[PDB]
Amino acid sequence: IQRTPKIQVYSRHPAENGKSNFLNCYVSGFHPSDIEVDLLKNGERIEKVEHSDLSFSKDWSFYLLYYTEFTPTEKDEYACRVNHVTLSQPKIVKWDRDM
Amino acid sequence: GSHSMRYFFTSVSRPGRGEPRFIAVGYVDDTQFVRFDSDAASQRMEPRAPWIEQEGPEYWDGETRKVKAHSQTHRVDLGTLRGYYNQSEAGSHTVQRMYGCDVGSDWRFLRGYHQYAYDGKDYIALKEDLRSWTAADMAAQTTKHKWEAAHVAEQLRAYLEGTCVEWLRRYLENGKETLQRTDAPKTHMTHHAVSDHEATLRCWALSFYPAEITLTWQRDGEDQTQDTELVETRPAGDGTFQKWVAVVVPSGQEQRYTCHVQHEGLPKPLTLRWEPSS
Ligand code: NA
Repeated sequence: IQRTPKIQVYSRHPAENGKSNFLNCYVSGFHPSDIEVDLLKNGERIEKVEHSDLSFSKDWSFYLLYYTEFTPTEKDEYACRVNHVTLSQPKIVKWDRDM
Repeated sequence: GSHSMRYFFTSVSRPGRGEPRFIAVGYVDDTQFVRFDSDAASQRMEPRAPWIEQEGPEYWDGETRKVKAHSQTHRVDLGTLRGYYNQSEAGSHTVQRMYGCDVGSDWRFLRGYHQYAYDGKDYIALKEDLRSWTAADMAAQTTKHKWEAAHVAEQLRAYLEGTCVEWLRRYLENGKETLQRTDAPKTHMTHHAVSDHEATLRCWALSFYPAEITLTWQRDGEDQTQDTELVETRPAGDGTFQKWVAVVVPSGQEQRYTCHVQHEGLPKPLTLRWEPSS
């Protein structure tokens, strides 16, 4: 039983350039529980990132929220980078404010 | 409405060195209110909601003793199941446990549950009668015979129908200002061209509580599933939840499509339509 993570990267509030907000990376559906999650700004790892306490769903798969404050701009790229035993290479999902 | 109290426990063995990693969380409905983490400095059950901080030191002492006892049970089980399954001492394995109770709108007991998993699969679970056990395989059958001999289901039933529901009602009263408040979805629709003659319509539900919600698309008032996409409900990070649904439509035909939102905080279901200005 190895299940690969599903990833959603999004903001806590509807995003406006220049107004502070919170960047979220929600990882769910995975097993076993060890997982590496980074939030990236312009390809580089953000360093004060916090996360929720591990919990799990009906089918026993795990989920976690990773989050940090950020200020969206026209210029900066944000993304979530996930590695797990089920993945060959780390998976990078770019933040899109429409999703 | 109806309410629930649930505790979740995860233990992960560390064959290389030391004791398993153990994490425990308690919820009322979709609100986390206590946690324990074996890697944290305090080694105590800790509050995670304002209304539980009311409880006195005898509460926090008792809960810390019980959660550490749970952690030792998991440690022992990890060793026992490794033997049942003839597994190496070199690998890491996981045990998970969840239990809790539901009450109806009258706050009376509706159902209880107590379930256990090994390496992410069903192992043993109390049946809905709270008297007997579902064992998934012959290893769990061995555990079932031990728990029948030791009256385990009787003690769990007493807790689930008694203590569990009594303290749930206590928490619902003390935390009334949030736990009994419903937050209806704040809804809006966005429009994203995908070509000069098709567009995505995306229906958003934001900042709602509890997490249960239904979002559905209709075209000329019939259900629509073709060319739709629905993301899993996700936490906002401030205690509320988010969801969206989307459909691809021919440009110029947006008024045919309606998004319908059902949630406990809405007296009547909501209907949204694209407003031809953005
Ligand atoms: Na350890």
